[PDB]
Amino acid sequence: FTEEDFRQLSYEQVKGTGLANRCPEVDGTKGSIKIEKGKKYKIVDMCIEPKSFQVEDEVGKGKQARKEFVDTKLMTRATYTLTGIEGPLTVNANGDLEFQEKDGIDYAATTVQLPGGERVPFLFTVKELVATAKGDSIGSGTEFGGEFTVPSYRTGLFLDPKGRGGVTGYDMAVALPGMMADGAEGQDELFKETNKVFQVTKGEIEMGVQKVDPSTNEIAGVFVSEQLTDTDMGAKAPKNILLKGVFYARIVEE
Amino acid sequence: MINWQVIGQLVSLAIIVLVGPAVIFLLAFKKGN
Amino acid sequence: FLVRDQRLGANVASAQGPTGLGKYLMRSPSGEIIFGGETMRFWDLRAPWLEPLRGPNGLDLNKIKNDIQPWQERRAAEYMTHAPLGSLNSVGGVATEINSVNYVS
Amino acid sequence: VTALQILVFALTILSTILVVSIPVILASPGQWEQSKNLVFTGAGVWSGLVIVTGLLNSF
Amino acid sequence: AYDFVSQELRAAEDPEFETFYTKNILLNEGIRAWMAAQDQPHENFIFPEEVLPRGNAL
Amino acid sequence: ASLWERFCSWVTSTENRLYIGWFGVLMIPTLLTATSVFIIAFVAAPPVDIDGIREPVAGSLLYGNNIISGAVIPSSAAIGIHFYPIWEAASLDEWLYNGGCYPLIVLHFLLGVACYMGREWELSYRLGMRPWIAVAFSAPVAAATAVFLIYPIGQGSFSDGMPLGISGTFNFMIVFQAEHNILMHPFHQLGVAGVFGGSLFSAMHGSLVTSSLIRETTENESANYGYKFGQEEETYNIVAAHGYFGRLIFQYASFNNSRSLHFFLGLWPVVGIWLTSISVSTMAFNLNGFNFNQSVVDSQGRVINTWADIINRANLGMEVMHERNAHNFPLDLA
Amino acid sequence: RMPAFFETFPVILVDQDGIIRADIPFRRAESKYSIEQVGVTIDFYGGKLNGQSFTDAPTVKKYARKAQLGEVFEFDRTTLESDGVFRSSPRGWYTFGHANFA
Amino acid sequence: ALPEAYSIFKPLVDILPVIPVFFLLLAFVWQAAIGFR
Amino acid sequence: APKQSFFGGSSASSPFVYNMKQTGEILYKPLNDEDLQFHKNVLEKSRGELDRTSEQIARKSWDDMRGVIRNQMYNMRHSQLRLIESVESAEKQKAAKKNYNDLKKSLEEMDLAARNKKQEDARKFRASALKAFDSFTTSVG
Amino acid sequence: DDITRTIPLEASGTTITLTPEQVKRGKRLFNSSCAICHNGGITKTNPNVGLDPESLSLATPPRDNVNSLIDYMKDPTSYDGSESIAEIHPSIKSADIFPKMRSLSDDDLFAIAGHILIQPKVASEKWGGGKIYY
Amino acid sequence: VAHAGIMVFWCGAMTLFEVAHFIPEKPLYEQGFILLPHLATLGWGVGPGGEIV
Amino acid sequence: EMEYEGVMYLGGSDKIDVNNANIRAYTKYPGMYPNIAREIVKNGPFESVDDVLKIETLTATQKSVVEKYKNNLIALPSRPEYVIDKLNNGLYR
Ligand code: CLA
Ligand SMILES: CCCCCCCCCCCCCCCCCC(=O)OC[C@H](CO[C@@H]1O[C@H](CO)[C@H](O)[C@H](O)[C@H]1O)OC(=O)CCCCCCCCCCCCCCCCC
Ligand SMILES: CCCCCCCCCCCCCCCC(=O)OC[C@H](COP(=O)(O)OC[C@@H](O)CO)OC(=O)CCCCCCCCCCCCCCC
Ligand code: HEM
Ligand SMILES: CC1=C(/C=C/C(C)=C/C=C/C(C)=C/C=C/C=C(C)/C=C/C=C(C)/C=C/C2=C(C)CCCC2(C)C)C(C)(C)CCC1
Ligand SMILES: CC1=C(/C=C/C(C)=C/C=C\C(C)=C/C=C/C=C(C)/C=C\C=C(C)\C=C\C2=C(C)CCCC2(C)C)C(C)(C)CCC1
Ligand code: OEX
Ligand SMILES: [Cl-]
Ligand SMILES: [Fe+3]
Repeated sequence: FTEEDFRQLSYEQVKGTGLANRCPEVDGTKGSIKIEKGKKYKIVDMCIEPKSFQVEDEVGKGKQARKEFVDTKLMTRATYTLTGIEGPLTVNANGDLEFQEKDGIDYAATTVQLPGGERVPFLFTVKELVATAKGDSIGSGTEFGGEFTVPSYRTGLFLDPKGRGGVTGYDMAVALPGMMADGAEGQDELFKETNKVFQVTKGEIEMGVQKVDPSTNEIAGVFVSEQLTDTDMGAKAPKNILLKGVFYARIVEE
Repeated sequence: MINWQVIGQLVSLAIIVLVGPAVIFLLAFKKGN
Repeated sequence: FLVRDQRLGANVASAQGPTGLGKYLMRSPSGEIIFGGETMRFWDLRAPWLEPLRGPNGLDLNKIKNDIQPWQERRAAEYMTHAPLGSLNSVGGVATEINSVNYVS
Repeated sequence: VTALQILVFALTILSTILVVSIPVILASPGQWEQSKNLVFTGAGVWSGLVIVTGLLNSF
Repeated sequence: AYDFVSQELRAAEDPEFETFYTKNILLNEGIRAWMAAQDQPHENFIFPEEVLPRGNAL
Repeated sequence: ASLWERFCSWVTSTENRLYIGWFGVLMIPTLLTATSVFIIAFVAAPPVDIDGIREPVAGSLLYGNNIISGAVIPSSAAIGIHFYPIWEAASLDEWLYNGGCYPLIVLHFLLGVACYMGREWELSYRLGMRPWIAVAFSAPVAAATAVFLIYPIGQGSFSDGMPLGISGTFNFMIVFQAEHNILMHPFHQLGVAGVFGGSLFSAMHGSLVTSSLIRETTENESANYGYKFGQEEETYNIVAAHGYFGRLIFQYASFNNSRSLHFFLGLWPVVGIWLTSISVSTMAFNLNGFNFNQSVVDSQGRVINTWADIINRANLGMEVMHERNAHNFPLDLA
Repeated sequence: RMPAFFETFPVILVDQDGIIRADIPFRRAESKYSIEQVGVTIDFYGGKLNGQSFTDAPTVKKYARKAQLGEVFEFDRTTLESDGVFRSSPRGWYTFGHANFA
Repeated sequence: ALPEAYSIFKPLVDILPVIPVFFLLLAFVWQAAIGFR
Repeated sequence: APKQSFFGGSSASSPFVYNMKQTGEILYKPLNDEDLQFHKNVLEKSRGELDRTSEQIARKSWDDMRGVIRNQMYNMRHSQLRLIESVESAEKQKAAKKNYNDLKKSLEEMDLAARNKKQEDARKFRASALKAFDSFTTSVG
Repeated sequence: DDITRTIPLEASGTTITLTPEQVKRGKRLFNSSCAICHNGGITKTNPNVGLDPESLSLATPPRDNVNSLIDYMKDPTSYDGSESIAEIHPSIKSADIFPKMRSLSDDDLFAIAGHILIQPKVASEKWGGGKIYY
Repeated sequence: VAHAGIMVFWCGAMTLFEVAHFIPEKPLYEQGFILLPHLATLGWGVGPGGEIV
Repeated sequence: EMEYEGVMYLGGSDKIDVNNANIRAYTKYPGMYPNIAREIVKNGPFESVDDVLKIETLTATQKSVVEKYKNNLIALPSRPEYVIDKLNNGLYR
């Protein structure tokens, strides 16, 4: 399942089968990709697919126990991978070969379900990724790694079930007008579920190439991503999530 | 400034309504059916 | 509106829509790149003015970004305004529109 | 040509007499055993005038 | 019989609790705020376009 | 005498307590799995992402939800009208998040009342009588097809169908009259004249029977004990109840043929609910109601509002506030 | 002030002609005039806050929403565990009982 | 529009679709004239 | 007394078009120089898209080369229709009418060799439709 | 009523008087050629530029007069005068791509553009505002 | 066959009713045409791009 | 948030405040909306008011059109809740 095996399929036989989100393999070893210090370069078509969503939960929480990442089950659909996360690679920090984020489907809003019935939603993204790797050659090793800022799950113009919001919306629990009619120390101050905070946190990734091809078709490797989850615009505390799947990319010479 | 269309649309409607009960009105008159 | 906000200079993917999902471009339940919004229920559309923009995995993000030729913006702006939504007295609208057009599809 | 115009106008005049006076003549107690080819003459000139209107439409 | 006070305390104390009853309350504040300038014109309701409860994008 | 004919004469036997005929081989297992999923998902279903916008709605009895708020929530709008059974899910709780319980109830309930309607034919064949009580049940079956199947067919997803709950039906009606104007549709107009008219003629015909009973009873005991069941004679003077109502309006406004009277009871609500079930299904393909918005204009061209505009200010207010973050573009499904 | 017929009312400020001047809007983006745009100042008079005037724009919106209920009052609601929705008087409960019995 | 010879007959073909409604209503006229026998 | 009108008499509310005929001239000329240059402009564009189809046959990606013959070239049969009803003589018009018909026939046989995934058959229907495109342009001048 | 239909002709304030016929001609031709995209002054496919009295004035040719609107339908531009939005908008220049512009004269472009300026004089808050003034 | 006559008489009279109110600048769907799109699907009169001549 | 002190700059006045103002707030100034405010919401001026006149990929006649309305622009600290809906905003007429 490479790129050249996937482009020959028609849309009428890919649609529905669950093969349209499958991060294509790119067979190959004993190769390298040279990145010149003067020539321009770009990653394109950077498909990233996770597997085995795992949310860090506490088991003892007093003392003498870790925070073991409990395995969850996926809850939305097969909507979880990312497609086409192109960006310029030709910047060179004293050697390191970094690529910054440009565009594409950076994010995918999926929910997973912990044991206990609680569904945590999260925003699996690689937006503002700046991943550096030691060296100038690419292939069979050379692990990238950098920080991405996630945005919050809901935006500012997401209205609540009671019509409250950050950018838009009511600024009081308007179905309880007698609690608003208090003047001193009781004037819906119990709720700071009302003041919605679009807060932005950061997440880390580390990806290995794990295969190469000297013409194109860069990695078909693996990645490990640590990340926070949805905070409900500043209502509940976020959990840590650990994602570990398969990414794939393609370097073109620019 | 004469309309000349709904004159023609309603003088032909008067022809049409004088077809259906012009069969039955002659047939009631002549004892047929 | 994927065309119009791309013509205002937005990266039209990574939209960050209001519910957290895709505003313009989204992912299908089977994993295809589809249009986001309320129109994700009509994701199985095969239409001859957008099927020159579908690759094998749904809508191609490269063919949308460059080859988005203005006969398609003619057919999109016509078919949006000529939607099958009318009245019994032939008023074209979303059923709260004032009457200035007689159009039911 | 306007000679076609009075031909099809003569068709709608003749078929107005045909569509009224055919079911009058059939469903009278008389007038059908007597006048079969009063109808088929009138149906013959109706089907005759359509053919005359038909290939004059080519010219 | 307007509201269930058990579920208005809960939906104010949980911003992800939603039911069709809680969706029915927001539909009533759409009716009472849009029709009020036209239904009762003696009151002179001069609600601007920014303060009446709209949803998103329409 | 065959091994099948001895089974085939048990299914079509009228000696059972409930008739279990050949339409009852389909409606008994389909309604019992539309009951066993409805009773469980009303009590203990998890919250359901109805709109596909990753905001779940919690409509079961465990999650709060007193029974004038709980509902079996419709499916996800990301699913749409796609066939979503249990075996096409990755897990059973992933099937519950997208609202899989709503097509499992409503495709078995609709196939169950379609074979209730054939079973209502079927006992009218084995008992030897006129069979058109299947036709009178075709007015609720079409009306249960209109809100549950044909409105999800025309309007796209299964989320636009009626939620299986009491407060879900009131949410379905407000969202319908926002976008389709059912109140000013002339076929829903006939249906409420077959609903008020059917409720009139129930209170009219049921009154004139019970006000003209011949006294086969005493004074202190109940009146209903004077009709011995299975008797031959009529228990009420039809000629006196006709002579009552012929004095009320006038003499020839009342049926002293009790068969044409009772057919008029079976014609006025059944044709009216046939015209409602059409209207919701023709509004499913967005042939909406009447739109007399801004029709009355004066000589200067200034818009004079009529009574259809104050309906429209209600219709617009429940248009901007339904689906409060599910819209990204200015026109609703245009 | 909100009338008795409503249940939720937008907190619009009017002058003595009926014209608006500030509205504390529902949509903050492209709001033409708000509480902190035109900068309204509260000058309290009488009661517990006799002479306390403040122009802080967050604290003006607090006593703006309360004063559409008619008058501001300090409520002790840790006694009966009050839930925050307005009940009805015995004037209005008698009339429910007596116009339905009659 | 119509062909230019037949353009005068445009008031004639405006009510010709209404004739199948009149054929249903002709059967009630013919039944009433014979006396619904 | 209300100003009432019976079946005409065109006031502001009369829905009749027996009045209100056009007075001035039709200011859109039906076939002028500015859009005929635009039809020549899209023939520069459409010939580059059928030239571009050769690398996607060699890459064996079908939904590009079944889609790029509909992407920019959707207004190709309309513009090839407008060019052949622009020429003056009739016997030169037959030469442009025939290879416009031999273009269309060649083009969809490339589409029938695109859905059937026939790389060896689509490359000859591409080159036959290519030289019929160049045979069209010196037939129309 | 309708005594004053005194819309401006071009810049520096020369006006014109429309007449009753050019207004029934204008409203019947604004409908079914424009009003499926402009139902009350809004633009349905580009709603942040419409047919307001304010938003037509804030263009690089200000379109609050009829002579800049006759030049609009003969040759359309964008909202800042740089590009020429003609392949995505119907006009006399692009009447091959848009068949509705093929038959109407120059004398009823004056009737159509007379209707764009009359409508804020009789329907002032409603013309160009959205559904809030419906 | 009286009733098969009135099916064809509807198809005769409605198709003459559609082409009388034709107005060639508008498309087929902007005029409520219901039998002329059935005949343009069969390729009578339709040109390239969808317009008809 | 519930309280935000920079709401009078987002439209409905002068002083657009380019950092978190919407794209359709430039409609009220002529010669400003379609493509000259492409480069005000893309590669935006997060430094000062006069960083928008030292911006590149503008024509020199576009740079003079900003100079007519230099006092109708400020620079605010960029809030992340308004940068996300800088291009669409969910606000159509
Ligand atoms: C006085 C006002 C008034 C009145 C009389 C009505 C009357 C009606 N409305 Mg209406 N409506 C009104 C105001 C009104 N409306 C307003 C103001 C609005 C706008 C908010 C609406 C919006 C509206 C909508 C949107 C719809 C209606 C519909 C209807 C019809 C519902 C009855 C029906 O057909 O069910 C028929 C019966 C059924 C559907 C029941 C089916 C029963 C199945 C077959 C079996 C039962 C299973 C059961 C579980 C078994 C029992 C268990 C056993 C153990 C006992 C009826 C004509 C509906 C309609 O006509 O189409 C359906 C519809 O969709 N109305
Ligand atoms: C689901 C199908 C089931 C059957 C449903 C159909 C039958 C139901 C009855 C509906 C039909 C009623 C009669 C037809 C009315 C429309 C005719 C019409 O005027 O066209 C209206 C059209 C209007 O023409 C319009 O023109 C425009 C051009 O600018 C556009 O092209 C429009 O598309 C076009 O519709 O043509 C006319 O104006 C003809 C007027 C002629 C005047 C006399 C007509 C008399 C017709 C009624 C006679 C009485 C019969 C009524 C029924 C009696 C029992 C109640
Ligand atoms: C005709 C008589 C049929 C038998 C009696 C009917 C019993 C009715 C049972 C109640 C409804 C149960 C609904 C399922 C409720 C449901 O949703 O279950 C779903 C359930 C959940 O699957 P999981 O989520 O565990 O999937 C596993 C994965 O998660 C592992 O990674 O699947 C099962 O565990 C198996 C259940 C069916 C096993 C059935 C037995 C299969 C053998 C078939 C034999 C055929 C021959 C029969 C001869 C006639
Ligand atoms: C009688 C015909 C029409 C008139 C008088 C008319 C008038 C106008 C005017 C004056 C503008 C403003 C141009 C500008 O300020 O840059 C405009 C904009 C627009 N019109 Fe029309 N119009 C007509 C037909 C149509 C139709 C049928 C459509 C739908 C396809 C349409 C789509 C648009 C669009 C999209 C814009 C916005 C342009 C942009 O965003 O830059 N117009 N119209
Ligand atoms: C050339 C032309 C024309 C003309 C045409 C014509 C002239 C035609 C004729 C036509 C006709 C002439 C037709 C007819 C038809 C008929 C029919 C189709 C009938 C049917 C019948 C029925 C259906 C009956 C029934 C019944 C019976 C059997 C008995 C009793 C009851 C009833 C009555 C129901 C025009 C000018 C327009 C235009 C142009 C073209
Ligand atoms: C093609 C054409 C034609 C033909 C036509 C036709 C074919 C017709 C038919 C038919 C018809 C046209 C019929 C009629 C009908 C009539 C009427 C007139 C209606 C209605 C009536 C009524 C409705 C009444 C009723 C009643 C009675 C009496 C009984 C009971 C009661 C009531 C009231 C219900 C012609 C030749 C002219 C020429 C031109 C064109
Ligand atoms: O979700 Mn139930 O719903 Ca009657 O719409 Mn379309 O999708 Mn939503 O909308 Mn507006
Ligand atoms: Cl949407
Ligand atoms: Fe009785």
